[PDB]
Amino acid sequence: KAKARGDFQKLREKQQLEEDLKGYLDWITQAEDIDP
Amino acid sequence: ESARREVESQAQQQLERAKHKPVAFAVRTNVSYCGVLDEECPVQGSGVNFEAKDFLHIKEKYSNDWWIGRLVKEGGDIAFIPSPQRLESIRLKQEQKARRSGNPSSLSDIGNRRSPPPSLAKQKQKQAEHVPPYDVVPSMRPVVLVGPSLKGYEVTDMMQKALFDFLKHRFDGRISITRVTADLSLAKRSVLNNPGKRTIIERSSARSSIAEVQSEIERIFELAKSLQLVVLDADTINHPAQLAKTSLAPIIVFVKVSSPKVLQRLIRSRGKSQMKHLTVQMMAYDKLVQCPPESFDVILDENQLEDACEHLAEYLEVYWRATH
Amino acid sequence: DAESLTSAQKEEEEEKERKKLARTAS
Repeated sequence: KAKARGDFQKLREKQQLEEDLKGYLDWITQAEDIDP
Repeated sequence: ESARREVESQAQQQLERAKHKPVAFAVRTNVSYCGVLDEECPVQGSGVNFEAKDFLHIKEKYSNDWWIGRLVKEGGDIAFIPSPQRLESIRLKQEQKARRSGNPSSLSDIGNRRSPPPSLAKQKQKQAEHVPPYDVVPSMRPVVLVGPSLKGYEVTDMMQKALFDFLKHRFDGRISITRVTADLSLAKRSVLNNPGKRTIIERSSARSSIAEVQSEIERIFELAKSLQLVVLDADTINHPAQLAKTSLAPIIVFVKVSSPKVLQRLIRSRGKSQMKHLTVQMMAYDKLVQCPPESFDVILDENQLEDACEHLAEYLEVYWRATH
Repeated sequence: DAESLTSAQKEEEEEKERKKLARTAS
């Protein structure tokens, strides 16, 4: 009865939003390290 | 008796001839029509049904009527492919196929006054969009790179360098880098009839930004003929269109942020000061993908530069094995 | 919740990765 409201979606969307951050940041982080 | 067999077999061993001879300026077929139905093309030219996409190259300057093609693939099958002027001519003859089409009032016109089509509905017109059906271009269509951002902005300055990064040490010999910054947003195939050549007649064109933004392909020929693509970053390479039909047909790789939620979540990487671009940064996605983008064949899309490495590298390597 | 999240998130792992051939083998 509580899965119909979509409360599971918020946690479901939280994992991917957190997962797709570290690789985005470290890619940005190491890009600065290669120097122009 | 076969007088052609002495010539066409000589022509057949003349088309590719020495094979190892480098193919010349490309001639890209764009109109689809049956090449097997009617037997033609000097050498009997049994080429497959013509179409767009296939990026062919001409080097056999035998006759203007039909040319030679080099489709991007290992071997580059050689067939007598119609000329840019002649391809629109082979499509011409089918205009009256369906009951004498055109100006004629064909409705129950069997009797007394008849109506054949005059020489007015054919290619005698349509000058505004008068474009050569074939696209002459050069070596290994360079691949263009577009992601949702403003080029020259925080996230780009670091990351936009890292898109090739490995490619500098990984993909060379086959590929090279020629970093240029210009405004390729004025001409696509043919718009201006008085292009850059004089700044002495007080023309408004010379007063505007022409010349350097015009002859990008002309100077890049020295590297385009070197069988190596172009890697560039400027202030105009930001979205589809314009470049989608510019002087170089694009292969687009998408450095996308995937979810718009992480677009704004990443947009503050080092604290704040997005003040150069905040709004235009969120619609930086919206100006390219909300409407059907119909592009970005190679979506460099993952939370990994290493997996985006394989996503980018796999396509180019196979696409470059073709010119071997 | 954890079991359903795993069975619904690791499921798309194949449908996203394995499609590496989908663009190529086509």
